[PDB]
Amino acid sequence: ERSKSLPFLMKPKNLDGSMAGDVGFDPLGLSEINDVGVDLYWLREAELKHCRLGMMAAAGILFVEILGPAPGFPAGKSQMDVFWKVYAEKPSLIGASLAAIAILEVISGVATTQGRQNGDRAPGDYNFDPLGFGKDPAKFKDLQLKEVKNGRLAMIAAAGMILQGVSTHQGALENLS
Amino acid sequence: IVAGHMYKTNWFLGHSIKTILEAHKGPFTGEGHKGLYEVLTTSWHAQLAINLALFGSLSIIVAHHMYAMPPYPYI
Amino acid sequence: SKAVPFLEAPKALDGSLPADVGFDPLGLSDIGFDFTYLMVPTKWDESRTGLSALKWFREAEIKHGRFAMLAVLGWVAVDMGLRLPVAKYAGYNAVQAHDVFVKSGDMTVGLLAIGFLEVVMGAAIYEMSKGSDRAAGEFSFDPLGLGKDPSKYARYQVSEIKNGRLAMLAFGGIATQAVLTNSGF
Amino acid sequence: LDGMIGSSAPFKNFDPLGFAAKADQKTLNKYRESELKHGRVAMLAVLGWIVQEFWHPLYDGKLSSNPLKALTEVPLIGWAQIFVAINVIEYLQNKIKELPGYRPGDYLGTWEWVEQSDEGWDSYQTKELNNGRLAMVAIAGLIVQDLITGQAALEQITAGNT
Amino acid sequence: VSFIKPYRQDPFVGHLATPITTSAFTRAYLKVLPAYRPGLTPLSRGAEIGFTHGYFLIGPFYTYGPLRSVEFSLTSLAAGLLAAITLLLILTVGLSIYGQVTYDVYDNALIVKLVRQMVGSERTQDLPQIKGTSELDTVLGWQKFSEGFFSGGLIGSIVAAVGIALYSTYL
Ligand code: CLA
Ligand code: CLA
Ligand SMILES: C/C(C=C=C1C(C)(C)C[C@H](O)C[C@@]1(C)O)=C/C=C/C(C)=C/C=C/C=C(C)/C=C/C=C(/C=C/[C@@]12O[C@]1(C)C[C@@H](O)CC2(C)C)CO
Ligand SMILES: CC(/C=C/C=C(C)/C=C/[C@@]12O[C@]1(C)C[C@@H](O)CC2(C)C)=C\C=C\C=C(C)\C=C\C=C(C)\C=C\[C@@]12O[C@]1(C)C[C@@H](O)CC2(C)C
Ligand SMILES: CC(/C=C/C=C(C)/C=C/[C@@]12O[C@]1(C)C[C@@H](O)CC2(C)C)=C\C=C\C=C(C)\C=C\C=C(C)\C=C\[C@@]12O[C@]1(C)C[C@@H](O)CC2(C)C
Repeated sequence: ERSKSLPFLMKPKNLDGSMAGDVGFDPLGLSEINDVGVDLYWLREAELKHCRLGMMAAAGILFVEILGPAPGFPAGKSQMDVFWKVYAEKPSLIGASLAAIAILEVISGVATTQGRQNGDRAPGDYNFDPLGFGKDPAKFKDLQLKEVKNGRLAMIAAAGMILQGVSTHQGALENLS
Repeated sequence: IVAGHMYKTNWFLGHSIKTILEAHKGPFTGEGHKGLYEVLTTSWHAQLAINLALFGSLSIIVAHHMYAMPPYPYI
Repeated sequence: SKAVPFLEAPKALDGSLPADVGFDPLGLSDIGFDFTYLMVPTKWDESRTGLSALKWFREAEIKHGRFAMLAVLGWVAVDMGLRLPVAKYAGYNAVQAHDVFVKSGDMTVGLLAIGFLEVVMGAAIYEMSKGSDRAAGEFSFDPLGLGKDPSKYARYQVSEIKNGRLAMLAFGGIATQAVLTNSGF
Repeated sequence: LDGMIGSSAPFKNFDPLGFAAKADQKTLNKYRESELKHGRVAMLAVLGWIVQEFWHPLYDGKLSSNPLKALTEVPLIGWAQIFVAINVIEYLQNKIKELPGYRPGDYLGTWEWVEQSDEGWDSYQTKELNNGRLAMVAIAGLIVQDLITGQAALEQITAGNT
Repeated sequence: VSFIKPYRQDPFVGHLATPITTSAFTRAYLKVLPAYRPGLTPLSRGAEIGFTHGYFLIGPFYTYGPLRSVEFSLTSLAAGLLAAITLLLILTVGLSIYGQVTYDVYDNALIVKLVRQMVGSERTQDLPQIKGTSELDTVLGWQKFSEGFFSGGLIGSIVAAVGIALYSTYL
């Protein structure tokens, strides 16, 4: 009856055990929202998209700062400020990436709403397993848990890197030391 | 934006225009505003009357404030 | 009552709460306002029966006591030295460290973190108002485990509330006096 | 000190000196008439005191903003007209007092419409009475302060003579 | 409570009992006016009405006439007085013709009872009908009312002229 994460709180009604990373940590009861097209399905899809985006962004920042930029690309070690140097010399790359992300996000929203309507697609599912790393069950649950935990950690990390780069105008590991 | 969070729509929060109107009675006005909510939610003509009157008054106020305080450069 | 004998009792200080002696001359434990509405302004839930002002006051008193105990520990620590093993914390007492650290962008971080914890535990308070069995000040935080043996739990309860009252008054004195036992006005 | 209107929460049926415990209905009606007249006159007097202090458009300015000083500056032929108007009003009130069903302070004749009074009507009458009492105390304080100090309300407050 | 009700418990009259039509202030104020004050003969009502009306009528004529004067002028006062008196004469002519064409009665509050009791099988409108029971609603009553209005108008206009002269001279 009590949430596993917060023993002083009752179990959130909509979070039983199903989703990976579920420990009952919903103090504000946001999982019970059923308005403005927002429900547990939409919240989970948003959480998974945030997890994946944060993982990609943190990996990119760390890669560029440690191993350096790719040939022909600007340096500076400040990832929040090197973006304007890339846009100053290769605006077409940024524009094409933005257009591609826009199209993919329109497709993602359509897929989310459709899967919410005629329930056949789990939240965050895009059938993207080209290498077959999660075919069999009893490993899919473990992979989902790993992805969720890594994505939450990378969300926090990427938000921290964004704020550090905006404020200190220095590199992430530069702030570290 | 602040004024937009006034009327109850889908949560237990905000006002009901029916309850506001029905509470505004008086010794001189009998039942007061009881039934006005039903009038303005079932008649397009009443809404058009109110909106058009206030809209024309707003247009005249705009006309006054325009020349009174010119809001555009070199106008 | 057991204190201020010429006043019988407020009305609600029956004894169901720990550390109860009956001291409430102003009868503050009888206000009909459910202070959970200071958090959730509307009834929101149809199951929100309501929270008595006495239980809200007990939660507030326990929280105040814990805050004051930690506060006097910190203020006494910075009077006798004991700076964090990092730069930018040199010596600037306690009457001036607050402002200089509010300037240096970390008191805001502390505000954010404390507010996060406060929001979670206030959600706990709101669930208590909704009708959860959780008692005031009970966050089920017993990691080391010195909370079993119900007699020990009750003794530690009364101990915590009495120590919190003492620490509230002691912090009031310390901040008002600008410390006399370990520093000067 | 009866089922009369005017009993509020802080002191219900406030007759500490027992003026009403021995009086008959006629004396109590007289007391209510006096209280209501004093309250209305005092509300007018307080509002006039303040407004005159910070606004005296008439008489082409002049008429020093301090009350109890403009009292001796009005042309004294405008005093006569105000006196005559008050007198005619009170003659009309006297004529009203003999109308059937008359109530002590009721010069609007609300007894014609208000049979079986509500709680809102009683509450509004009590509101008028309490505002009148507060204005009586306020105008007494205003006159006494202006007499002893010589400064008006917003002038004494502004300087800080408190 | 409600402060507007049907007049005299008749929901079909073209009237309402508002806090202005049937208020105690309205009752007393209209009952102290000369037109409705009890105990006044029609001549007395006319005299008082004429006095008040001439008194306030001389004002606009003297102040804003064709012969004004920012100072006090006897010619301006005489012009205003004559204009007020002639206006009172015109009003008295109107009153006289109105009373001539309106009523045919010499003693009211009786003829109505006589025709409600002893039958009124005549040309009607004199025996029967008869609107109003006041003494002002007779040929004799209205004639004396007009006479009083005219005399009181003259007297009040003269009194107001004297007062205006005194105010302009000694003040
Ligand atoms: C009410 C509690 C409280 C508060 C507000 C402070 C505030 C402060 N202390 Mg401090 N301190 C306290 C208690 C407290 N102390 C106690 C009890 C001790 C002894 C253990 C110390 C020991 C101490 C040292 C040794 C030093 C300070 C210093 C400082 C100052 C720098 C920190 C800063 O800028 O904000 C940072 C942000 C915060 C302090 C907010 C606290 C947020 C915490 C970390 C969140 C987690 C709390 C924790 C998990 C509670 C567990 C309960 C529950 C979860 C079960 C600042 C004025 C330094 C200084 O220079 O002072 C002059 C310094 O060197 N303190
Ligand atoms: C007891 C009430 C009372 C008395 C005795 C006075 C006396 C005075 N006022 Mg005054 N005044 C009052 C109330 C009063 N005021 C109120 C309530 C207001 C607010 C509107 C004002 C606003 C006011 C201004 C703005 C000025 C004066 C001025 C003056 C002085 C010159 C007379 C004049 O022009 O009056 C003018 C009065 C008015 C314009 C408003 C009077 C409205 C009356 C009080 C309400 C209706 C009365 C009605 C006939 C009787 C009630 C009916 C029913 C209840 C029975 C004189 C000392 C003048 C002066 O020289 O100032 C120093 C001046 O310029 N007064
Ligand atoms: C209606 C809708 C879409 C939809 C739908 C459909 C289509 C109807 C289908 C479904 O049926 C429903 C629904 C709702 O899904 C809405 C669209 C979504 C919006 C409104 C898009 C918002 C995206 C904004 C982002 C993601 C911007 C991020 C900015 C960054 C800045 C980066 C910086 O580097 C910059 C530039 C400067 C540097 O110095 C530092 C920083 C600041 C870090 C980080 O990235
Ligand atoms: C949109 C796009 C790029 C957009 C870039 C933009 C907007 C950038 C604009 C800017 O930089 C400028 C200009 C100047 C700056 O100052 C301003 C900005 C704004 C910064 C590229 C698309 C690029 C699109 C590409 C490359 C598409 C390739 C498609 C292929 C190969 C299709 C193959 C198939 O069609 C067949 C053959 C058979 C079918 O049956 C099956 C399939 C497989 C679908
Ligand atoms: C008055 C008070 C407590 C009074 C208690 C009383 C009377 C109790 C009386 C009783 O117990 C007895 C005696 C006996 C019992 O039988 C009866 C009662 C009746 C129960 C506490 C004040 C408490 C007052 C407090 C705590 C004030 C704290 C102020 C602080 C901390 C300021 C912090 C700063 O941040 C600023 C604002 C600015 C920065 O620049 C500088 C610093 C200094 C850092």
